[PDB]
Amino acid sequence: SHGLFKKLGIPGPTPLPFLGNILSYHKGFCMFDMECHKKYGKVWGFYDGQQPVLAITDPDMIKTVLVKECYSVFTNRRPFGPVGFMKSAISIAEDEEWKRLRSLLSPTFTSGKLKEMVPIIAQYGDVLVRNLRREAETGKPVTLKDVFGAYSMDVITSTSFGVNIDSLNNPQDPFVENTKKLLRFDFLDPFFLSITVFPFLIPILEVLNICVFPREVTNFLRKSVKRMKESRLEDVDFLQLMIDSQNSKALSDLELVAQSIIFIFAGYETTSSVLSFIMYELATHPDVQQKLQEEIDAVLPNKAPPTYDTVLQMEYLDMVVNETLRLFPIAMRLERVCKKDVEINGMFIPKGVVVMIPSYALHRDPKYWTEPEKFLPERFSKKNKDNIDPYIYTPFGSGPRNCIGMRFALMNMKLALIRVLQNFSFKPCKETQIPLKLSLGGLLQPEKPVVLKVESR
Amino acid sequence: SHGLFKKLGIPGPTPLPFLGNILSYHKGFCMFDMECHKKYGKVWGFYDGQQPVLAITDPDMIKTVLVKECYSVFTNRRPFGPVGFMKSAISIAEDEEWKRLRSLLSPTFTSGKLKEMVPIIAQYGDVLVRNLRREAETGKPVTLKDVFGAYSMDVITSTSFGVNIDSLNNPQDPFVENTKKLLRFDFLDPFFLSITVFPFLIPILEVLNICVFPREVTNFLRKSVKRMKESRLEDVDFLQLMIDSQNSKALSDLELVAQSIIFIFAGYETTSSVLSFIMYELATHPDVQQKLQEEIDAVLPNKAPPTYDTVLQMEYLDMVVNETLRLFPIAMRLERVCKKDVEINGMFIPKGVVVMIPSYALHRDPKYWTEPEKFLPERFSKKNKDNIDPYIYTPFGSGPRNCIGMRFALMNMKLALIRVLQNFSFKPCKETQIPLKLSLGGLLQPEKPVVLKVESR
Amino acid sequence: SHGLFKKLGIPGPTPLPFLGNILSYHKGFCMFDMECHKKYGKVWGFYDGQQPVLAITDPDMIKTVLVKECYSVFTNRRPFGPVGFMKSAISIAEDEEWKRLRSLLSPTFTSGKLKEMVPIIAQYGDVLVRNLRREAETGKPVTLKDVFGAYSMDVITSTSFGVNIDSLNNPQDPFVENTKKLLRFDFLDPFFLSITVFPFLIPILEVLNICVFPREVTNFLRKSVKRMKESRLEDVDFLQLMIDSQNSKALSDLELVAQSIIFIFAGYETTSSVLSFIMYELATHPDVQQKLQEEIDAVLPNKAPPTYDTVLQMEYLDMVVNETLRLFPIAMRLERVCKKDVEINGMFIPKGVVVMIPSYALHRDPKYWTEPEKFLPERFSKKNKDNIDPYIYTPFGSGPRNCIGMRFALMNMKLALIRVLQNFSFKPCKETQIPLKLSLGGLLQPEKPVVLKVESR
Amino acid sequence: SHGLFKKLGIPGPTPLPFLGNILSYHKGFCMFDMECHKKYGKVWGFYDGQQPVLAITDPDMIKTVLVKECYSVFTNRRPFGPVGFMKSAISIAEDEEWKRLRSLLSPTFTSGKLKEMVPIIAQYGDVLVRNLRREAETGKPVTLKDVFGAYSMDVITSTSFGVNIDSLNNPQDPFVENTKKLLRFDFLDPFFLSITVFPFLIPILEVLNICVFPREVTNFLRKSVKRMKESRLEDVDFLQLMIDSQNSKALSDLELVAQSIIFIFAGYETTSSVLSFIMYELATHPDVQQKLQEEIDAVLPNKAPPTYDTVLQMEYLDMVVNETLRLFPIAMRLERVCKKDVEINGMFIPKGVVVMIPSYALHRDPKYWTEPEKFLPERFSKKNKDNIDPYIYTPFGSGPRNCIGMRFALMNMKLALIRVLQNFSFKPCKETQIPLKLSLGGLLQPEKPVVLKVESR
Ligand code: HEM
Ligand code: HEM
Ligand code: HEM
Ligand code: HEM
Ligand SMILES: CC(C)(C)OC(=O)NCCSC[C@H](NC1CCCC1)C(=O)NCc1cccnc1
Repeated sequence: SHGLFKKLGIPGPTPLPFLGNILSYHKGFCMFDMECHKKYGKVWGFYDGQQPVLAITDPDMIKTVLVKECYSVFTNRRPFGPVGFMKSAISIAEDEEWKRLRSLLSPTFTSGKLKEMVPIIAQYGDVLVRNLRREAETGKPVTLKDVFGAYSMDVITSTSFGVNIDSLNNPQDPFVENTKKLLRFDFLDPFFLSITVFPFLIPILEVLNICVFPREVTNFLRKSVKRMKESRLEDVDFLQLMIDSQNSKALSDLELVAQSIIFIFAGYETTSSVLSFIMYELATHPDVQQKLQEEIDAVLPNKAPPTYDTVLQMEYLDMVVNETLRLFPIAMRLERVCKKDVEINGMFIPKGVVVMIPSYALHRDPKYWTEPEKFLPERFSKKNKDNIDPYIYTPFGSGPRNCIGMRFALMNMKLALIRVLQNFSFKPCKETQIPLKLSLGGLLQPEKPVVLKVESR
Repeated sequence: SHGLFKKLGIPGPTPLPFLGNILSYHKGFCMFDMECHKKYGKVWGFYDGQQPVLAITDPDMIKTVLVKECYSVFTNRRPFGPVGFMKSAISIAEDEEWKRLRSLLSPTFTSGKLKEMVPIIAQYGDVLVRNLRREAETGKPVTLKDVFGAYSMDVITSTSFGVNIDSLNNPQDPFVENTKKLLRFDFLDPFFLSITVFPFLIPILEVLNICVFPREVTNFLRKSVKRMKESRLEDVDFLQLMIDSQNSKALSDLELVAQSIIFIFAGYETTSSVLSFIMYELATHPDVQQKLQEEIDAVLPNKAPPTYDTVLQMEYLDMVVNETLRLFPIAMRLERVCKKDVEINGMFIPKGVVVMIPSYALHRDPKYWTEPEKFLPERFSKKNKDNIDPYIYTPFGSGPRNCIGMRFALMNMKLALIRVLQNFSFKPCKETQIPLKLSLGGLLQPEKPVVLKVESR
Repeated sequence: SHGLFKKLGIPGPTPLPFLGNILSYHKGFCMFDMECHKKYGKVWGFYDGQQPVLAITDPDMIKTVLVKECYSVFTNRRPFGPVGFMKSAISIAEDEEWKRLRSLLSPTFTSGKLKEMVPIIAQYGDVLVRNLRREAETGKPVTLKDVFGAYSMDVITSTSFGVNIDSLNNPQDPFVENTKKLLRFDFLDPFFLSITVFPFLIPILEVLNICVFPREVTNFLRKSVKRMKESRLEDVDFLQLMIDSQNSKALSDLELVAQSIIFIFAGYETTSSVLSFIMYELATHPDVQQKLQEEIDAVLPNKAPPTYDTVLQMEYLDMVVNETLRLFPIAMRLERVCKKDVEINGMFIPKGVVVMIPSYALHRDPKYWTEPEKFLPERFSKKNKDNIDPYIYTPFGSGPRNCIGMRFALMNMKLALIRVLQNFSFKPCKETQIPLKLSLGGLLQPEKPVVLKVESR
Repeated sequence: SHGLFKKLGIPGPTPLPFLGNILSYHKGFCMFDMECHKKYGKVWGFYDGQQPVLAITDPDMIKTVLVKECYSVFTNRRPFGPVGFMKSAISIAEDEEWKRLRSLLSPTFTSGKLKEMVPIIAQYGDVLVRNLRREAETGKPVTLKDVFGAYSMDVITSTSFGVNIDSLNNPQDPFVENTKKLLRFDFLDPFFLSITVFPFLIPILEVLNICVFPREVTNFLRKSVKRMKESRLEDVDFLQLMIDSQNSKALSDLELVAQSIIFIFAGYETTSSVLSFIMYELATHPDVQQKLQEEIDAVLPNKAPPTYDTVLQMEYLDMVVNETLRLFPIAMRLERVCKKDVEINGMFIPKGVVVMIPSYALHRDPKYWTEPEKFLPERFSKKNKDNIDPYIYTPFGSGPRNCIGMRFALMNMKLALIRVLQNFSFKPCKETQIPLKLSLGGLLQPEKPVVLKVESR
């Protein structure tokens, strides 16, 4: 099985027996990917165990994979481990169950439904401020991922189930506890590496009701939901929206529980981690932070409360957000299984091959980005934003399987940043890691957690 | 997983934990199936481990499965174990590789190509006679499966590769040895039962290059073929026909080796075992045997050599053959995986369910057959043959995945039977098992091997 | 493998393929064991999967197993699953690592060291009272396992590491949280039953650093200990005692962490569950409760604080405790692997066979106990205590591998019961389950949790 | 687990994750071992998967392992795969079953019993001659392993069961066929390498009655023996000797079948392969061959038939044999599992570590052997034989677990060589591989099979 790329005249690094090239993940996906791109060119291959994975960096080729032949050929992502009933979550589901599921949950994420969610996310914007000011009034360096974790959790709890907790001060609410265990997967920790070497063991685990989702969190929420379900039934949030949907092919109950869980998992560490990357960049580029605080005050004078419309109004805000995702695209890669022997843009792809787009590397490619490591929001000026290829810059992926939660993720984050910058300024501490070193692990996240000083305006 | 049939209001026997109903295979597939049909009605379910298997006996419903929605829904059979490169044999291949493969091998089985193969199969008809007469001249009771095994092997060797061995007298020819190990699979022996309980182990075995096809036989033939291939290339048989085919999507070389192997496996014990069932029936119904010997002598007077055309000429011959397959349909069941949630003839079939047609039981069903256990060829008289439902009587299955080798199997067998009955008469011995008890195992085959007395006409 | 007992002329129930007799655990170990004893006699066998397990109820035979040939033949218990570094905990360790470990931890459990621990366990006796009175003053039915759980945890935290938490009011102390997850193992839950059917999977799990001890609790305590270790080093409890021991074959650090963990696991739900069984019995036998409260007040007048010496002073106290363990011997069984072909008291035991003593059943055997189901403490009167066979009554097992923590467990429990009965009386509620039904699961524990009314004296 | 040798300050090559150093077996055990010895010194370690294996080359240390603490510590060899009932063969059995089994089979291999076997092995010496002369009279280059295979098989068949076949001319005798499949194990073929990486899969295989001994050969012999057993019972060979032994702790029947099988496996390819190595050396050192033919003719004039006593009479014969085993010690390594934490000759060996003696390398060590690659029988002259350390030269191992079949193996081989050299001379062909390259695989055997010219004296 290790001769496939050698036969198709595709270049790449040499796979050791059983391991493939996984030993080369010792500097993380990102670094490996950047190195590979440099050595091998526009396309290359490698092996995750016996799994062949082919990399591609041609925007046209990418578009065909992610848009054109999405339905016919490149419809699903790669399996990664045992999942139990979470087999039915949309980000995991495959082919027709997916298309079906994608349909039942899309109206939930309209610009319409989203404009309705704005006042709630706004209320926890406030709760954030109060908590921050408590630390700002006690001149003690702040850990963002905490305060932001607390926030991002606060907004999920309230927008998916309408449970309204100040998780930062109520860390020990059972509803807060279980949900905090739903953290992004380290695909380079002991366990998943083994799965990569012995995927033949995945079935043995499924048959043991072992799941990568801790059996206790899921069981907590399954019943939590079936309570909420039958407390609102009968007597505005994602659950409501999903309960309304199965009031017609219609969403099953366990299906409904599954999605709910994934929304938490999806929004939680991601909204948290991204907000952290942005405060780091703002504090190490004080000019940008000033330019922002002034735009914010112009649209929203007297520290006016942001709205759905005043948010899309702000352009330097969108630029700062976008540039950050360029430097830190927390998905790192996009991936699709090739379900048929196909030929796309002149290249034969055999079946079962996993096709991969190395986002991190591309967002940091000198051939598309002047001074790529530098933090320069002006790349996204309405003057230069046009020059940017949508299939090189893909922080939310692209095509029928792009991030369903993108509009929501972007607003969530911006509503926070405004209210925060309306009130404080963020200054580097001595214990602040400048320049931020990235984790050599399997998540896009800082080597050392970001600590900053905060001051009241 | 064991609640599926209970939910769909389908009846059946209660599955024990992990085993399902496999413990009920202690009297073999056939008996279990007959019992089930009687208890539970027109449709029922059971579990091979965790695998749900639904039985169906409505001819309409059957037709939809085997013909109508063959391509869309019910395209493949159930996996059964580790297969290695034999993954590419047609009877094993799935979906598009299958349709493709089915296409490249069909012209090989035309009435045209078959009429060309007749003189070769005829030559080993002769070799059979000589061997039989040696035993007939030495009044020693004969074991058919041997003499017939020897024959059926002789015809394969010669029709697939043109190697011409008298295997009965050359039992120790390397080409004869390897090929005799390709015997039908006992799906109720220790090994396959475990596979049924731990299908999650199948992948562990594949990854150990362990295959249910002994790694030595296959390796013998792979190279045997790549010799023949390059001895004829360059300087009438199935190999020729397949080599000509890849002289164009065209048949690969290892693909070609795979099919060759399956043709042997397919034709060998089957042509042998069926010919045995027929001699048993003939000898325990001496009237039928006389009626046959007289028809044979009328079409072919002076013991004239049968031809392609004189063979299709013989009608009592076809009746005797057909009735035998009714009583002994060596496939026992037909099976299809349900690849989508579907509804056929008013019944909801969830995905992944294996759908099954219990041939043996149906061929022995009193509601379609008067005195079913009795051996009465007149059921297939051109007068009554019309009254027989093609979707109740299915010894070669039906629809796009029916037995590719049916015409060939039927002629093979008839060419033998004529030449044999032209010369001898077969009389029961005292050591003959009357009435023939069927094996309680996982193959349709006699409990005790068939021994008969043979006399020269 | 399933023919072993059939060959040795030992009776028992018939094992199904792969499962053995595990299907007969549907009414729990206890019931199965009681039934078996009745049907089959003094000795019998059955199969946990392919594992042969032989039961024995002859006190002599038992003594040989648990005492005489302990070292030579019956030294270890049966493996049960993947354990990681907890392979080194004493209750799990085998043979020479065990004997060694047993030696390094025994001085920790002297009558000497124990008399020193009495004032600390006394302080949380007090904390218990206050908490109870809060519920007693608010006439709301009380759940014992909670209040007692809280207590039993309080005493462990303080006696193993000197951390002093009121866990009932501090439920959300990180030290309290992790440790509450160390609960007795349900050997009849989905997971362990599978392990019993596929013990061949245990090694696959070990090789995945999966452990039946949640990898987070253990990792919390490993470092927690290595802090305490290096905070006391340098600047009375089990840790001290173990740190002093490795200040010499001497206790390693990870070895030390392992034992610490097992002491928690051991003492926690056990001290809790037993105290619960006793309050149930006391409240459904009000006479006994009065007789006790009067003995307590005689030794300790003016609600005097109990001491080590006033505790061993109390005889009706010991009787009540003992009788409870008769009815509820929370270990249920004792077990030893037979490491050699041996013959003990006239019976040939082949190697690898697990030998078992069915405590629950024996403690409830009419041939040794008049009215066994009845609760009658007088069985243990210094007059009748003599008539009781130590190898029929074994709540703490017996011999070199008996419960290392017995003296400590007994004092712990009695110190609680005195202080509690000194202050309140416990009366059945309407929601109280009379008579207590036992869990049909794999732990000795009540079907419904015990709720009682509590009143201030 | 990969840090063990690093901790004990033992040197060696760096293990990759999961594989250990197995990738370094690409030039075979022998080469790896020679390289290691050179780099790392007198002792070193490496990992076969996760299995630590420590090498040792100090003769004293070796003696302690193989003799002194054999019983107490280093009693068994390493498991290698699934074995089924062959678990009971002596070379596989462990600890007390071994000691027992070793005792019941030792009297079978006395100098006494051996002197009785000499005339039978002599008769097939003759059959060899006739076959050789047929090739010698038809000047066609000869393949030794064949003719010798044929011989070595002939002598086993006759000495273990008294079945008397000329296997070279009867290649197709069922008794000859099955037994020829019992060939030495390639511990570097796909299968065993996987076992080395996933030893956790060995139990899954055992539970599938899969055995590294083909289930058909063993089943053939099991019944073959139980026939012979009951044909001689009732109405001189190893079977007789074992049947007599169980006529007394006494040999069971399946136990008996197991040993019989191992004797075949043991003697077959080994006697064959060694005889081949010797003819190669003789023909590439024509001087030695002449010196031998003259000694042979002196003890046995007029081509007199060798006897037990005339065989031990011949000293250049013993020298030639011995030197060959120096250059080609077909066991390659000796191995013992360390069953306890021990310290031997100043070195701490933790438990479970496999201890290894690299025979091949040591026999070719310049520090003990002048011109080691050269073939010089005079090393074993009764003058220099004294200077040779028995714990450096170990072709049959040493100590309580040395080759049980050594006396027999040596006589077998010498009886052949005499009768052969009495009649022919062996001259290199052009197609002869000079100098013989060794297989880079996992058996000591020539890269290309040895072909020589043979001439009649
Ligand atoms: C900063 C925040 C986020 C970023 C940068 C991000 C990025 C991504 C990316 C790159 C993908 C894969 C797209 C592809 O495969 O082409 C994805 C998938 C997905 N995201 Fe997000 N995402 C974010 C937040 C969220 C949030 C808040 C939700 C809330 C539900 C969400 C729900 C999903 C779902 C359901 C998928 C898989 C869609 C499918 O398979 O049909 N994401 N995201
Ligand atoms: C007495 C002889 C035979 C009988 C009674 C018989 C019967 C059957 C039956 C019932 C099936 C399954 C049909 C279905 O799934 O609906 C089958 C499949 C098949 N048979 Fe035969 N068969 C015979 C001989 C042969 C021979 C001689 C060949 C020679 C190549 C052959 C080749 C095949 C193949 C390739 C399949 C699977 C077809 C596919 O999956 O595309 N069979 N046979
Ligand atoms: C009500 C409380 C308890 C009861 C009824 C109880 C009973 C038992 C029983 C029956 C055994 C098995 C004995 C055998 O195999 O023969 C045992 C083992 C053991 N118990 Fe307890 N036990 C209790 C509490 C404790 C406590 C508080 C500790 C504190 C450390 C403890 C530590 C242990 C250990 C370490 C073993 C295994 C000993 C060894 O394998 O060397 N137990 N217990
Ligand atoms: C040229 C022929 C042979 C050579 C060079 C040879 C060499 C060896 C070696 C080096 C060992 C391992 C010794 C150790 O572990 O220290 C061994 C083991 C063994 N050999 Fe041989 N051997 C030969 C032939 C035979 C024959 C003909 C038999 C006939 C039965 C035999 C039976 C055994 C047995 C049973 C063992 C394992 C002994 C035990 O584990 O108790 N060997 N041999
Ligand atoms: C439906 C089931 C599972 C209950 O039973 C059967 O499969 N019966 C056997 C006949 S269909 C398929 C059969 N296996 C081939 C695919 C797997 C390996 C070879 C076969 O076709 N083998 C060659 C063959 C056999 C008999 C008739 N024709 C061809």
